[PDB]
Amino acid sequence: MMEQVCDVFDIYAICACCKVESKNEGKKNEVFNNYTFRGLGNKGVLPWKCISLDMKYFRAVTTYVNESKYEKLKYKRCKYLNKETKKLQNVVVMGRTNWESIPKKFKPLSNRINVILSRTLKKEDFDEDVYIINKVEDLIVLLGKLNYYKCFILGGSVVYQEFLEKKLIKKIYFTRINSTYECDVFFPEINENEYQIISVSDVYTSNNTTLDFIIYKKTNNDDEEEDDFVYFNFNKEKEEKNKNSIHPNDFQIYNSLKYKYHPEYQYLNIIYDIMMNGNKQSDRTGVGVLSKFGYIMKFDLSQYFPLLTTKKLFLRGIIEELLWFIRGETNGNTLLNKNVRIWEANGTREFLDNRKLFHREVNDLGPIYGFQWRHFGAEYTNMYDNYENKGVDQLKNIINLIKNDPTSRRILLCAWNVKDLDQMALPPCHILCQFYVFDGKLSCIMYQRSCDLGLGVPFNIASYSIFTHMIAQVCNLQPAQFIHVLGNAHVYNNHIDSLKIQLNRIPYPFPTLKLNPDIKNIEDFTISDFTIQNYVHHEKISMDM
Amino acid sequence: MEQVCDVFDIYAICACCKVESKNEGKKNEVFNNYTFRGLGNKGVLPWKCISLDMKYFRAVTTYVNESKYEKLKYKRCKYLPNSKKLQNVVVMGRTNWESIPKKFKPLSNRINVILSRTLKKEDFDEDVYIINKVEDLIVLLGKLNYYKCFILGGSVVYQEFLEKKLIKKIYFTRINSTYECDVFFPEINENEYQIISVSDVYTSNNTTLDFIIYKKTNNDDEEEDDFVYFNFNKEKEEKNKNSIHPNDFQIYNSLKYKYHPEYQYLNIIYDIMMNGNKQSDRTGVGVLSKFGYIMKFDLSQYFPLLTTKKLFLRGIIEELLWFIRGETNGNTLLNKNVRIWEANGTREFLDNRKLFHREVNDLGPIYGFQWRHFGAEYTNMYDNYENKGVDQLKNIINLIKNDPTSRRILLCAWNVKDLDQMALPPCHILCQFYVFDGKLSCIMYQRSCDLGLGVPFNIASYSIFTHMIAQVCNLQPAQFIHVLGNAHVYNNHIDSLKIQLNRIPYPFPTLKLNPDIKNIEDFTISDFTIQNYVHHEKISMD
Ligand SMILES: NC(=O)C1=CN([C@@H]2O[C@H](COP(=O)(O)OP(=O)(O)OC[C@H]3O[C@@H](n4cnc5c(N)ncnc54)[C@H](OP(=O)(O)O)[C@@H]3O)[C@@H](O)[C@H]2O)C=CC1
Ligand SMILES: NC(=O)C1=CN([C@@H]2O[C@H](COP(=O)(O)OP(=O)(O)OC[C@H]3O[C@@H](n4cnc5c(N)ncnc54)[C@H](OP(=O)(O)O)[C@@H]3O)[C@@H](O)[C@H]2O)C=CC1
Ligand SMILES: COc1ccc(OC)c(CNc2ccc3nc(N)nc(N)c3c2Cl)c1
Ligand SMILES: COc1ccc(OC)c(CNc2ccc3nc(N)nc(N)c3c2Cl)c1
Ligand SMILES: O=c1ccn([C@H]2C[C@H](O)[C@@H](COP(=O)(O)O)O2)c(=O)[nH]1
Ligand SMILES: O=c1ccn([C@H]2C[C@H](O)[C@@H](COP(=O)(O)O)O2)c(=O)[nH]1
Repeated sequence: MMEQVCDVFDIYAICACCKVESKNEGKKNEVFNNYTFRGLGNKGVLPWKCISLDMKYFRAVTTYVNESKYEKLKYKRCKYLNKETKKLQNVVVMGRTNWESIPKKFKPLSNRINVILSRTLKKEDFDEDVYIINKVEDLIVLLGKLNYYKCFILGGSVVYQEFLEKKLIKKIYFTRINSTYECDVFFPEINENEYQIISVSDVYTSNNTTLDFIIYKKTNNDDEEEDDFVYFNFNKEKEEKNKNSIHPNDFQIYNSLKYKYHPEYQYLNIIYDIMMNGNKQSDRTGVGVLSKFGYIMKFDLSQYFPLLTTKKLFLRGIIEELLWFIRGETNGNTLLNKNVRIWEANGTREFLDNRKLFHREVNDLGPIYGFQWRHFGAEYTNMYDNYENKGVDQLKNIINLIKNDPTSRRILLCAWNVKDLDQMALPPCHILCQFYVFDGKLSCIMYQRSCDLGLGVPFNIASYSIFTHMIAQVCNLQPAQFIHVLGNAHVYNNHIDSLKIQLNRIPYPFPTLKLNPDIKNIEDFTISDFTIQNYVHHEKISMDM
Repeated sequence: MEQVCDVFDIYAICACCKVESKNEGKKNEVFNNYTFRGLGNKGVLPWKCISLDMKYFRAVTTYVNESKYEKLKYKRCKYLPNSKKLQNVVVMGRTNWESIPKKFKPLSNRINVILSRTLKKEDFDEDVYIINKVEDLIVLLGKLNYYKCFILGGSVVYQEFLEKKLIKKIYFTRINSTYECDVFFPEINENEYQIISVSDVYTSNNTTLDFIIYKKTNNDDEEEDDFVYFNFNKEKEEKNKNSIHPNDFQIYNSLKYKYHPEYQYLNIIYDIMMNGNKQSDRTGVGVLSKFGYIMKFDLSQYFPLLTTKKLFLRGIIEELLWFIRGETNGNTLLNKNVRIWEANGTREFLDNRKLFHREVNDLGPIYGFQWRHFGAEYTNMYDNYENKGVDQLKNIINLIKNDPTSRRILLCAWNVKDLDQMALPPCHILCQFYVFDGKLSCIMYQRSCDLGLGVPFNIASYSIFTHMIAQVCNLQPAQFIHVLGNAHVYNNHIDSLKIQLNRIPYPFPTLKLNPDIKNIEDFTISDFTIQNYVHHEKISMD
């Protein structure tokens, strides 16, 4: 009915939060909620030294104005005050402490109307072109007399709190710094019943830390080439002809989001597309699946490590497997003895017998990945044989091509050995890896013939990202893009419920990957040379239930 | 100041097909936008029925956006109760009116109007208006409540409405098939009207077609700023890359909507020219390259034979039949005058590959061999490999017929053990097939792609191959998915591609296979026919 202050005057809040230094309740499996990011400052200044990307975003946002949109805002505000009818600027409001924490050479903030809240100080105490007020109410009166686009609360713990309590914030531009720092001041705890995240930005790395930008929003407790657009969609099928019996509320949150730019959405959007338009098919098992054919995902390893955050994932296993491949092993016992059971089910007497591998020893997986990577072509005997210098050593070959013929368009690693397929516990899901080198950067494409979106893919994305880092390092290059190509992409029916829950979880800024820098050979890597940092994630999910 | 067509929104909507050359003039045919002009024949439409165009016709003429009518009203009277429903005015010639079935008459949800000098208002409804001449229309439009005015016209109506510069936009449907006609839509003056949009290509009632738009040449709010914010770190541009001038792509960038499938190919080229990386190559020519692209063609709606330049197919079909037989002898192709593999079989090239003991044109264990004898020991192109190695081609055909849901239906030409013995490693790594509801789809991964010369043929080769497999499996072709690894453009092709990107695609042709061929091994060069292939003139990339 009657407009609210924050809407007429367009008062927004903008901030940057990191992870507080809670000693620990045990870094041993800690819960993560949005409240995880709340570190505002320490000892009167910022907890972190410098994060230029946040500064850049901060300046970009608080200074942008759209001239052509002001006229409409003028009417809004005047009409509200019952009032009939320099370059346009935004207004920034900051508490005294916050103001004093900013280096002289930056004050007053350029191209913005600075406003300062304070009691202890008055106009006489400032030499700068700045407005002083001692009552939040005073700011409202002021906005009514100024010509401005939008009003941002640059904050201060105190300032943020009262503005949220007085419910004067329309939106919260929140920067999530994904690293921990000592802090003495914190951002208020946002009430999800008052505010809900509506947009999540891409993830980036700046000054040794990943970070992203999300937007909280207050919740209710030419024109011709536009008609032509409508025309071209004249054949788009109607509604109630989508493909499956998926309910609306099933993805309430997921669809509430305006901008889903976080990389994890490349994966999540595929899960969604399959659930909405997938094809009903039976499979090698009997569970049945929803499937689509042909997808592609790209991850910028230079800005982050794509370890899904909408659910917990462990990497010790997939790393041991990767190391296991590199060694050219095919002995399933080697993994089991490290308590990794990725290949256990495919090495049992039963499994092997079903594959007509009657004379194969339990856990003797046959000429799979490892063997094909180091000995493609060699006649396979048993997992205990010495295959030294037999078969093509593909791994060695691609690492040499990356080093001495980087522009080669023949740097491929193929595990699909048509001749040995049958002798394998099962044909490889990851067919090949093609490498690309430019300006000292390594990118990698991996084609997957079969993809289990629910359980497999999340691990696959991680595996080949780590492998890219590995190949890149021993080749003296920086990892670039990991492009994942899916062939038969399917979601198992007994997974549909967990994934519905997953698509309604908002992603956290990705973590990072650190390899021991001393390892100069693809072969000398060991489990302790790998370290995942700042992995903020949602609660673990059991797909099968 | 003001121009009538801008105030009253007078548009033209039509559908034209191709007209018989009338057996006169037998040379190598040339095409142009005027190729599509057939309007009608014997008071009726040149064709039996094309429901899709019908659906487009109705949808366009009946569409109305009431929330935008006010602005129009403002503009109209500022120039100059009774309809709970705002509608559009459709002006049609007498003949055209008569030719319309009675059951549909007084075009539902459209303020009907007729041009005639014989029809007397009396014998007509109060609704169905009628006029004495062109100029009289403007008057009725000023005294009415309508959204937009569409000229369903007739050859005469169209002609005049154009000479009198009254048309703003033309919604032209391009019917890609030939019929006999007696009346034809006037030739559009490129200096006055130009295409700004091209739609996706479709197949309706046994013919392909697309929708294009001609434009008269002139010669909420909060998540909006949020969008801008999210671009704060946008490549901080304003610095040209790869030295590619603005106007080099005037026509290409002038288009608003490019939904034609061909743009999937054209856009990749554009992307490589604007952002490709400069690299040297095993040829010393240099290229611009990017890594990882994907294209998708709905084989059920058209055959993706590029139209922005002429492409011949006899060669690539022979190469395909050559693969299916499992041959590795380049002489077979050269004797049919298909020189696709000629350079790869010369003494020099073979010697450069360190294949000093290989006969000229003996390409080694390439595609053919790998498809029917993977794993067999390659000796020479004349040896008998009958039943040696794995016959993958046969296995996937069986997998498609007896285990359609299998996720192991792949044909792989990249045999790591035999790579060095090949005149050269396969560019087309593999093919994966997918089956659902009696439809067949194919994904082909290409490790190296010469966007300028090779990709165009590549797209066609595997599209045809998908058709071939589907048929011998009693399935209908669906999608052909092309995954590009290293995608590059040769520097000496750039100027040619600059010319190409500025050409506007024609609706795609169609591929017809001899229905009698029931086994992959039984196809012959005559079992393939490309129909209705309208294309631009040839271009020599070099
Ligand atoms: N990471 C981020 O994005 C941000 C971090 N910060 C950090 O926060 C810390 C500062 O926060 P904090 O200590 O809470 O200080 P604030 O910046 O909130 O300043 C509090 C002071 O502002 C004044 N004030 C607040 N409300 C009113 C009012 N209604 N009327 C009159 N005066 C008012 C008073 O000044 P007086 O004493 O004169 O009466 C008050 O003591 C710093 O370390 C700074 O670096 C700040 C902004 C953003
Ligand atoms: N493919 C397509 O999109 C279309 C195809 N067609 C086809 O075209 C053929 C009909 O075309 P065509 O012969 O041009 O017929 P039209 O439908 O244009 O009708 C022409 C008649 O309209 C009247 N007329 C024309 N100009 C004027 C004017 N200035 N003032 C008053 N009346 C005027 C005359 O009627 P009068 O005799 O009373 O003076 C005239 O003979 C048919 O076969 C039809 O199927 C028609 C429309 C679209
Ligand atoms: C030019 O402005 C400055 C220069 C240096 C600074 O460090 C002490 C500061 C501190 N303020 C500062 C720094 C970063 C910020 N980042 C965000 N996302 N939001 C803020 N609201 C904000 C603020 Cl207030 C500002
Ligand atoms: C329901 O309306 C109709 C049913 C059948 C018709 O032709 C016999 C017609 C009239 N002819 C007709 C048919 C198709 C058309 N299609 C387009 N893109 N533009 C036209 N201007 C047009 C026209 Cl005039 C209308
Ligand atoms: O790293 C892996 C390993 C396996 N799978 C899945 C794919 C299939 O769901 C199943 C193997 O069945 P086939 O595709 O081979 O039929 O395992 C993955 O998604 N990722
Ligand atoms: O059907 C074909 C055959 C070849 N090529 C191109 C790709 C490369 O430009 C060149 C092969 O050289 P390498 O990439 O292998 O170096 O031939 C195509 O684009 N399409």
